[PDB]
Parts: sequence; C-alpha cells; structure tokens
Amino acid sequence: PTHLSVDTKFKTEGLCVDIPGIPKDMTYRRLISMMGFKMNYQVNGYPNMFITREEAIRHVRAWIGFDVEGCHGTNLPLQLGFSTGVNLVAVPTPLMYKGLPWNVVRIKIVQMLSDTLKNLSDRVVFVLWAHGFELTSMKYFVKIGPERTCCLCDRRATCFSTASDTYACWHHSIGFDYVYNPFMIDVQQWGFTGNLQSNHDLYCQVHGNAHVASCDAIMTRCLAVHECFVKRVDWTIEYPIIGDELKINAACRKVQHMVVKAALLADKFPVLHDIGNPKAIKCVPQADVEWKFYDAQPCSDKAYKIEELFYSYATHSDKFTDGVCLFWNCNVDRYPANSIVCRFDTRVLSNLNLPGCDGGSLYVNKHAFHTPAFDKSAFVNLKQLPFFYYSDSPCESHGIDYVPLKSATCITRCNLGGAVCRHHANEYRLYLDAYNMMISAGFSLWVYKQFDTYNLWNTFT
Ligand SMILES: Cc1ccc(NC(=O)c2cccc(F)c2)cc1O
Ligand SMILES: [Zn+2]
Ligand SMILES: [Zn+2]
Ligand SMILES: [Zn+2]
Repeated sequence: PTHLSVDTKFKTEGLCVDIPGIPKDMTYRRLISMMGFKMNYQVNGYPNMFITREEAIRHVRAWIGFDVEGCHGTNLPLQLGFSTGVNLVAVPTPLMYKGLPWNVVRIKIVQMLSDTLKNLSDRVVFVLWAHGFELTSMKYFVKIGPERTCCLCDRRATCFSTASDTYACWHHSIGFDYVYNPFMIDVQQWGFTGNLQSNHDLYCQVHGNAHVASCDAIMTRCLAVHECFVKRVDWTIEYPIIGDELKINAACRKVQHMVVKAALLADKFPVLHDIGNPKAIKCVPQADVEWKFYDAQPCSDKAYKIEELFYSYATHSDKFTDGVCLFWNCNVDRYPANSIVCRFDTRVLSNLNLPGCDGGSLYVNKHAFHTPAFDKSAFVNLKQLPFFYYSDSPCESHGIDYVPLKSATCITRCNLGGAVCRHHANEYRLYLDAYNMMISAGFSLWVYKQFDTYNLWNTFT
C-alpha cells in the first residue's frame, strides 16, 4: 500500500465536458493509455504517473497547480495556467503570454518548473481539478520511462532534452525541452460536490477568479493544501532537509532562553503562563518563577481567540493578569499586555515557507505547519522586542581571531566595566547571528511595553 495501483478506478464525470462519451468505468491504466503514455509493464521506480493523497502529502514541496482552458483539442488554442501565476497560450499551428507552438512552450515549462522547484524538491506533482484538456495536453511537454539520474549530478532526473538525448535534475536542465517522469493528482477524485470555485471559496477569500487558467491552478493547489494541512493535520510526517532548518531551530531555542531569562531578571514576575505546544519544556529551567503550562495544538486554520483559551466551562480560569504570558508560536487574535510572543510572519519569502490557504502559509521545517495569516493588530497591546545580548556568565576565554567589540546591546559585567571581554564578544556575535537567522526565517518577537533592558545592568552589582 505504498504506490497507487494503475488498476484503481478513476471517476470520469469531471472529464465528460471536454471528453464527451468517456466511459464511466475507467482505470488509471486506461486513462494513462488515453493520455498517450505507454508504461510497457515496467517496474523501474515509476509504476504510476498518478499518486495517493498520502504520497502527495509527503511531496507537498513539489506541488504545482495546473489548469488548461480551451481558449476558443488539436483543433484550437489552449491556455496553460500554473500556480506560479504563469499563463502560456499554445497554438497547434497574473503573467499572460501570446500564442506560440508547443516546441517553444515546452522549453518555457522546463525553465519555469526548474527555477521554481530546484531548491524545493526532487520532483514535480501537478495538482489538477481535471476536466480533460490538461490531461490530453501532457503528451506535448512530458516524456516517461524508467527512473534516471542527472547527467551532471546524482539527483533523480526531472527533465529530458531531445537535442542532446540526455537527462537532468532541476539544477542542471538549462535548455532542456521535456518534463521527465512528472507526478500528478486529480483533486476531483477526493469526493467533492460542486465546482472548484464554490469549494475553494468556502475556505479562502484571498485568491480571486479572474477566469484565467492560473487562477484555477492557484485555487486547485489552495483547496488541496486546505484539505491536507488545515482540515486534516499529520505532524508525524517528516520532510527532508533542504536549507537552514537546523541552524534556524537552534537559533529559536537560543533566542527563547535569552528573552525569557532577561524578562524574568528585569521584571521578577512571580508566575509564568506558558501557552502552546503540550510537549513544551521550561525554556529557562533555573529561573525562580512558578511555571504553569497550558495545552494548545498549533492552530492550522484561524488564530485562537484569547477568550476561548481562557474559557473554563464550569470552573474558574487561572488569572493571566498575574505575572507574564509566553506565547511561543501560539497564534491568537489579540495577545494580552503582559505577554512575550514569538509569531511566524506568513508573508516571508523562503524555501521553507510555501503559499497557503486564505492568506496563511505552509511552513515546512522537519514537519509541515499551516499557519494563519500574519495580522499586525494581534500585537496592539505589545511592542517589537529590541535586539540585545545578556550574559551573567564569567569573563573567561578557554581554547576565532578578533576585532574588539563595542556595542550598547552587549549586556555583560565587562561592558558595564568599560571593555567587552573576548569570551562575551564571541558569544555576542554568535547570538546576533542566530537572532538574524531566526528573523530572516520569518519569526517576529513582541513583548510587554514595560520591557526595558536598562533593568538588566543591576543584576551585576
Ligand atoms: C494564560 C492563560 C491561559 C489559559 C488559561 N485557561 C485556564 O485557566 C483554563 C482552565 C480550565 C479549563 C480551560 F480550558 C482553561 C488561563 C490563563 O491565564
Ligand atoms: Zn543534476
Ligand atoms: Zn485560496
Ligand atoms: Zn565578559
């Protein structure tokens, strides 16, 4: 039960307007045959062009929505739209390109997928709401065969060139003309009522429907992300390393210990309310405070209402007003004034952050986390946390060449005393680097307005 049997049934109702007379009884095997591909009973890593929901979900980084509209069937021109916002017109003879033959259109398809996917995935998954023309158009830009490797590296082959008769991955495909061994999934097999627009629009107000093909392609991927990562969530599925995942996760642990340690030293809160991941550990384990945990899973859909987190049914809610609240990636509509907050900025551009549903983003770093749209109004009671480095650690080298550090934000005994020691300068530069890493990954840090780093200097006396 790993791969999708070619002898599985494919519901054909969706296809019968572009393909009138299509049999109600249809297998992937006969559909793939109809699309013009020969699978020559082959056991070489590519048993099916089509894949399971489960397989699509392991490969969410490879998803490209794809839609074709009959512009006025070998007879007529076709509008090719992709979730990248690109529209190509192919003649048989927002970005919108004039009519060209398949032999140039196919080169543009390879360039576009390569530049989109080379830092994301080892493959492409075309996400369809299939009506027929997208499926019969694939023969014009796709070739299949046994799994292969790039002619320049060890990565699996995703492209093919007729000019050179060679195979490339997404990194090495410049001037290649065919997509090689693509995958695909028809969202219309998932058992929806009514059309794409009506299903999409239930969940998402951000993607309009200008009635161009890219609009449908974007909506199709959006609906699919909603179904696989918002309504349903599976946090067991791991995802490969493709960038700075480890450095970023380490940075977030370092910034969290630093900021909460400094807050406790500066304002000496008697109680900390730690709201969010039910597996969360004390980020400052030596600190004096009453540490009280509150369980909330990552909200995939809408930010939590603070009122709902405090709603206690027939018992009294704990008083939040006492001490400080820590929301470390726990996304609520409006934070209380006495909060420390880490909140992921869905708008950030990175290889980890994929476009999501209704203005949210799918952040994929070991696990996949759909995050509700970033909203500045959530922080009305807070201010941005300023950068600072704090250490009570002794001034002591042990065992990196030097320019001496001067900074107002290096809060150590040595800087109090007039000259930063080498140990604290090394630690300061490492911590500035981790902080910059975390910010540029898309985390934003907010704090109660009374927070003042001036209060930290008298913890050395
Ligand atoms: C900061 C903070 C977060 C959460 C709560 N919530 C409760 O105390 C509570 C008690 C019983 C059932 C329940 F669902 C919630 C209070 C807080 O002060
Ligand atoms: Zn390669
Ligand atoms: Zn949408
Ligand atoms: Zn020092």
